[PDB]
Amino acid sequence: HHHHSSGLVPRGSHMSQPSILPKPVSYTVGSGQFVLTKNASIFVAGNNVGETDELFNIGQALAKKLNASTGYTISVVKSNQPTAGSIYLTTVGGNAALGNEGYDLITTSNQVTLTANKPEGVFRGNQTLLQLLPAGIEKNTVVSGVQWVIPHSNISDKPEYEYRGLMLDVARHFFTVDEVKRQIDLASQYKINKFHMHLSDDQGWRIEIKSWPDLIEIGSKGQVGGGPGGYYTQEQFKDIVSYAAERYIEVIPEIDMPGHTNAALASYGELNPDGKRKAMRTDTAVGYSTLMPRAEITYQFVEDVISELAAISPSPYIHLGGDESNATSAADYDYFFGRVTAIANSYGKKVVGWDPSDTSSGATSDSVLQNWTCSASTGTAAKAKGMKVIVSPANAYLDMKYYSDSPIGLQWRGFVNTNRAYNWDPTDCIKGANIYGVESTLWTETFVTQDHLDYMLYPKLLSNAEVGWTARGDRNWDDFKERLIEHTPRLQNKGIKFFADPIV
Ligand SMILES: CC1=N[C@@H]2[C@@H](O)[C@@H](O)[C@@H](CO)O[C@@H]2S1
Repeated sequence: HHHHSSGLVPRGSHMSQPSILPKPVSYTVGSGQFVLTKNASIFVAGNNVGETDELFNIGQALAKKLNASTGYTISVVKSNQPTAGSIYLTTVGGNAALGNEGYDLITTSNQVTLTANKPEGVFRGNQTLLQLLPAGIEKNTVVSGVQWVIPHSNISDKPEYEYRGLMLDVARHFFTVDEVKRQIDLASQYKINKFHMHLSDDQGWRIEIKSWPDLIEIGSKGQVGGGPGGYYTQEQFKDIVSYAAERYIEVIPEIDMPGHTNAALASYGELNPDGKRKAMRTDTAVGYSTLMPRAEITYQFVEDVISELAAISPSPYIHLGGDESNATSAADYDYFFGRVTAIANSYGKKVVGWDPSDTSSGATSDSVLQNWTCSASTGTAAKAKGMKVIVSPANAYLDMKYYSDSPIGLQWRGFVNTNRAYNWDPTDCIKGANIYGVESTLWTETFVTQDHLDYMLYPKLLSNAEVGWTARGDRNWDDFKERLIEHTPRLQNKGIKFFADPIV
């Protein structure tokens, strides 16, 4: 038999017809179609009144999306007696083998029925439902001249990995609450279920800490390149968390330590050996900054930050970073990371950290390694300690240029086009580990605007999202590529300023 790899498309990027992404476990089409009309209602039914109430909220979210493009006013009804032309969302009799995020979605001529184990699975299934309707449905304004049909069809689905995340760096360049909400919203439509906020680094500190107010008053006032910066009040952070929660997305906040700490060091002189504030940094260098590993003030500072962040962050996880501590000795890093892990645990939080943080003698089996290096020896400690691992290889470093000539992006992990972002498996990055999942990382050294974020995340994130969701045996670039071409109008309709990748 004959095989080949994909080259660029001759003559440029290519960028009744559903466009499901990620690919679901099964999808069959039968004869006939359901028509969504102005008289349609969404019926919801759970196993008890509490669950029905949660489903009702999910139903309202769905109705909102449908109404924006159809111009209809679909409303939601708590009833297990749906009428012809209804969408029906239920958790009664879910197939347990599909787990918390799984669902069946069956469309007949008279009814769309989504059957899940949990409200969360109804939400994920609703993302598929939106992809079964014609392109145009994802418009934010009313679309005319399109019949709102769904083919008679049967889908069963569930994720391969539990953790399927996106990280946004808001330290290097700041993005507004609206901008962040939008990225969370867009990601949610592709079954991304985790959002990691990189809230602090050398060039900026982005979260209000009431006990150390100069973190904002001084530390938030810039960013890479000398723009004005910005920050989230604790109320704004809670608002982001709440917005993500409506989409069954866990928010994991990161305060990077002991390295990548210049913004803190520029805010409080007492955090430095000479007692003087550091000058703020607006360049893109890394690895030079450190907290004082052997000063108690450092641990008081960390505790105050953790105390305030834990109070406003319901995720059982806090990310404490631990990357590129090149100004911290191995011995001091081991000690520091163990101490701050003990502090986080005292505040009821489990710690996530970049490699090599798993090597700290203070880690526990509840700690999580974010494995970015993906080398033969990375996460040896994590594996021995029974720690879950989140993988972020080059293929998930979405800040990398698509190509040599990309106008934005970095290239220290090489180039990452849409094909590279697809053609990998988590088991490639680490062997013999409990792989919790995947996280796509959008660092922002070179991204200033929302358009830059869109360009780099789309279509790259779509590839990563499928790697997290779809089983490896069902993934195939030639298949995905053609599906992505089909999906293109939907990206346009959502107002996403994606890159028309010539490999698609
Ligand atoms: C673990 C991370 N540490 C660094 C980040 O702060 C960014 O500079 C990123 C850019 O790709 O590079 C490395 S990867």
